[PDB]
Amino acid sequence: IVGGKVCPKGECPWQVLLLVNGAQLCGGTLINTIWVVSAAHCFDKIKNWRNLIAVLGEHDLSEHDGDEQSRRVAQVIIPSTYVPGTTNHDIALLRLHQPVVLTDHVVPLCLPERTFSERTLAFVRFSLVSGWGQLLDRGATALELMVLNVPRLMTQDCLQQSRKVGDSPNITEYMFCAGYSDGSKDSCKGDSGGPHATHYRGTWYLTGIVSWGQGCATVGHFGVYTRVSQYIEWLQKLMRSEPRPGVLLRAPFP
Amino acid sequence: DQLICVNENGGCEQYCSDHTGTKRSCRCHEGYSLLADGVSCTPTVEYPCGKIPILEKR
Ligand SMILES: Cc1cc2ccc1[C@@H](C)COC(=O)Nc1ccc(C3(C(=O)O)CCCCC3)c(c1)CN(C)C(=O)[C@@H]2Nc1ccc2c(N)ncc(F)c2c1
Ligand SMILES: [Ca+2]
Repeated sequence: IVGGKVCPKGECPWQVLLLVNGAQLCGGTLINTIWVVSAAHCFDKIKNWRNLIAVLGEHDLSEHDGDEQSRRVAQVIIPSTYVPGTTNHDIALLRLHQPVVLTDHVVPLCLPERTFSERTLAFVRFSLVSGWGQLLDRGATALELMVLNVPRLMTQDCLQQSRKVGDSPNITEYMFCAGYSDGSKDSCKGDSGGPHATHYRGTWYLTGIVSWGQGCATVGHFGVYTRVSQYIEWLQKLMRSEPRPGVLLRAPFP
Repeated sequence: DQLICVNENGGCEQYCSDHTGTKRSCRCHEGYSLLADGVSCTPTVEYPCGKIPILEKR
């Protein structure tokens, strides 16, 4: 995260840290005790599928304070429509082998219903984006969980407010723009898979996933987030399914 | 058949469902129950989703 602040310990309790061989991979969002939502592109290079760990209740990477809970990832579900190395359908649904224990420091983010998310959450201007990603473009990643408040834009507004760049992906119906075009504040590649959380009448909801952009906090460009409301039914059906052998699962979308 | 949820989420704190006529039913996410006002959602569990305990206990 560029231009945010440290998320006070326990204030981003749904934040997940994904690790592969103990190394920082991506962020994710806890949506209940066994399920995590992240970005499909986080898994484009994984070979050691059996060494994927989700850490809940994490804050400071340099110290173990006892609030951290680790879980092996049993399944990584990706939509059939997602193409590795591209932008569209950037979502992954992760099944933990065993449930996390909710505590003051580990709480899931509400996955909303579709209509509610499209008709109400989609018009809440500001939302929080968080992670242990880069504090600067081409800079060090954060040791403490960072958080940033970003405004959401209508895609028409996003396109006309962004710099004219040749060979750039389209902002599809499965995406939304959020952030600033002045290069002061953004989520970064190390924040990929993390939550874009929206507050509505005293409750926080999952509305987006840190997905992509054209350089972190780059002038003339906004951050691009996966539009989670397009996946509610796909996610709900998968959470009702039995797991299959092999960590990676490609599931039909829609 | 009236459309109620299209307007300010039918007054529901969380989820809204339209029924035949002028009937509207608010609903909540798991870990919550609907209050007798038929609009508000209250936790049924100690760690309901989307609530920050250190801030809730402040
Ligand atoms: C899908 C994607 C993702 C990123 C950049 C470009 C794309 C596609 C166009 C091409 O598709 C890709 O580039 N694919 C891709 C696949 C795997 C990796 C991983 C990597 O190489 O680091 C694989 C290992 C785990 C971590 C991700 C990586 C990218 C690393 N990387 C550049 C990313 O994650 C970028 N993330 C953000 C996320 C949010 C951003 C934001 N709000 N404002 C500005 C940014 F600029 C942002 C970059
Ligand atoms: Ca720690």
